[PDB]
Amino acid sequence: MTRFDVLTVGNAIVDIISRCNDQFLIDNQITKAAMNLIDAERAELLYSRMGPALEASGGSAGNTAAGVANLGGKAAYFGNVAADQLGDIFTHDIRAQGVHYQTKPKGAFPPTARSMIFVTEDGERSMNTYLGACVELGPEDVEADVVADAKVTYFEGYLWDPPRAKEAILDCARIAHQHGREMSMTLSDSFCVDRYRGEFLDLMRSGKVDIVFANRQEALSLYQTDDFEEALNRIAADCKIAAVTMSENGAVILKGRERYYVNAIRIREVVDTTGAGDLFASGFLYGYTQGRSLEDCGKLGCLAAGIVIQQIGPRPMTSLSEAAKQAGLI
Amino acid sequence: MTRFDVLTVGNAIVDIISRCNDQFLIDNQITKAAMNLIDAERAELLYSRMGPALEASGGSAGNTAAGVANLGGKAAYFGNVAADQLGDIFTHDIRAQGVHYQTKPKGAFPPTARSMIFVTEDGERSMNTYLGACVELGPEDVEADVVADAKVTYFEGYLWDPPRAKEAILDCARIAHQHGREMSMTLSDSFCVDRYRGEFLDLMRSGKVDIVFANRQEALSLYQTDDFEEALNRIAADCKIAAVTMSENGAVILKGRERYYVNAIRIREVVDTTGAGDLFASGFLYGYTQGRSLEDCGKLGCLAAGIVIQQIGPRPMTSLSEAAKQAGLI
Ligand SMILES: Nc1ncnc2c1ncn2[C@@H]1O[C@H](CO)[C@@H](O)[C@H]1O
Ligand SMILES: Nc1ncnc2c1ncn2[C@@H]1O[C@H](CO)[C@@H](O)[C@H]1O
Ligand SMILES: c1ccc2c(c1)[nH]c1cnccc12
Ligand SMILES: c1ccc2c(c1)[nH]c1cnccc12
Ligand SMILES: [K+]
Ligand SMILES: [K+]
Repeated sequence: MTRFDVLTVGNAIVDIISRCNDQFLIDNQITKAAMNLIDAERAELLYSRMGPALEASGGSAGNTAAGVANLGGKAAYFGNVAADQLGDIFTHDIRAQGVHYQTKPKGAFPPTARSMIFVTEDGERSMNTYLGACVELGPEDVEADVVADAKVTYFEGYLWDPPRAKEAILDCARIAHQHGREMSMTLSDSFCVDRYRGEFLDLMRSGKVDIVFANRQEALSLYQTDDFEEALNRIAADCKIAAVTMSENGAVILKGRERYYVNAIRIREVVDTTGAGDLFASGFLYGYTQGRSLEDCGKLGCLAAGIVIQQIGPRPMTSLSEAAKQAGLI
Repeated sequence: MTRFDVLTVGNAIVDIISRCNDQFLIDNQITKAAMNLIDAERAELLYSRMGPALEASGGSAGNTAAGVANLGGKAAYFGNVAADQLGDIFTHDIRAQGVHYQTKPKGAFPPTARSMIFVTEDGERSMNTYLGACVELGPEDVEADVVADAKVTYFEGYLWDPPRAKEAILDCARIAHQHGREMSMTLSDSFCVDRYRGEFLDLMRSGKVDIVFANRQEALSLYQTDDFEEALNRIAADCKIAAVTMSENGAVILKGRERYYVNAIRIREVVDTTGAGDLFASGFLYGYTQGRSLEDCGKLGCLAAGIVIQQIGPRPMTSLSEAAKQAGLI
């Protein structure tokens, strides 16, 4: 018996969420459905144009860790906040979900990362992220005991933007594999993949990553192709297990020559897609660390994702474990 | 043509919102449905026991001003935040709604007020408020030109808790009545009324307040009676106009011997009662300053209240003006 099912590592972010029209994205040159990196000046600018907002703890890997705990798994998280009110919110929210979170802030400046997330009428989300204190995440923040005692260590593609986070990730990979654990990543965003395409391929091909998460857009970007079938064939060749999501078209889990397709749950209405991919990973990884079939992992992932997209905010406010029990996924 | 329809004055607060069971309230000695003042030590203690939360700009009068702007009226707000991240959120949200808000922070400590609001399964909300920078609001924060140029100046009973806010209110009353405007207050909370019963009665009887807002519990507390008919008779004798809310039983507007009963709107589900009274005031006062009948003012209030209780958070995220037009209140 270990200490953790899943350790996640990512950019520790508080979300600032508002509804907007499609014209707002165009007028502000915000790339729809993407993670748009912004500096401090642009952050003030966009905020000044944003309507009344709601704040909620975010960060892709943070959301995933929270989702694992919610389901009943044992989660830990590495991510750097500042010693400020946003950092205190982030710290409270993830710990309150029962995620082990011990990353120490290094002062108040730069301040805690925030992402201004604009949700259009179709429920799509477009994020505008000032990384702030995230740029300080480094090897010093790896709790080696936690990596050793975690069945899976999962991290964001997004970690390739700050300068030193990749160094922590390579340390994690070493420790995890020396202790017989597995490493997992998400490709995070199609433009993120475009920035670090060769780096991500090498992580998979070198065996530093055992399990990869992608959506259709990320898979297409990875191989710079318009052929989804090609992308699936190539991603299966590059990593031991790939979990590929296709929004309303469900998901497909790849392992060698095996493909396992899973239906998407039918939705009342899509309120806010923020966190869908993150909570797919929560469901998948919770299932995987419980020894479940790859199809059942995919099912648990789709259930979590379906729930999160029917609420405002990236972390389900309801019990995922109760939802899983009702679904016979238990 | 004057600059503002409604000026409101209150405690400038950011809400920290979480769902709990009724046992949580009992275990923590939290008075259900009430505003519970807390010190910094208790605030840290309650937060440590609170689940994952979402944050949203609050403050009773702040919500009311936001509501008036949403409906399409011209609003201003007086309230003191700190120069910190929470005060920046508060400043942004209220201004983003189109409310004039120019109260200057005086420093970073005490920090911006926050209220931990626990929503039980029945949708009732129980608030736990550390006043922080609110204690600094005083005469120096009265923008005399704004008072002079506002049709109605409305304020919270809650302002009697901090030490100097009442002095600002007395100055407001003087400037308002010198310029032929009207003053309004809400009784805020039944325990607030119990703390300041004689002071509140004197505000009404002296004519410093022209229009009073109360719910049933507040009206009963004011006269220390179990007889609601007595409370209505007495409140009508003590102020020019009283607007008394009765939750699912609608509202009654009183003027001398005139009484106007208004029905509650039909609702899907009570998600979170936070802000109901605030937004009743928004609807009523928007109507009042547009020269609408007292019955139509009550209708506009019940519409606004009904909308806010079907969402999480105290400020409607949808267009109240659109809703009013759809309801045939225009
Ligand atoms: N650069 C980034 N790194 C990690 N997560 C991010 C980034 N930008 C936005 N997010 C998070 O993505 C989550 C949705 O997947 C949001 O909660 C938001 O907090
Ligand atoms: N002491 C207080 N004074 C003014 N407003 C308050 C107080 N405590 C809580 N509130 C606000 O009451 C609003 C709901 O009516 C909430 O948004 C909360 O912010
Ligand atoms: C960002 C997002 C997607 C893409 C990209 C950059 N470059 C590509 C080249 N080919 C296909 C997709 C992409
Ligand atoms: C708080 C809330 C309600 C009340 C109170 C204090 N004192 C009362 C005396 N009589 C009736 C109600 C009350
Ligand atoms: K969501
Ligand atoms: K509400």
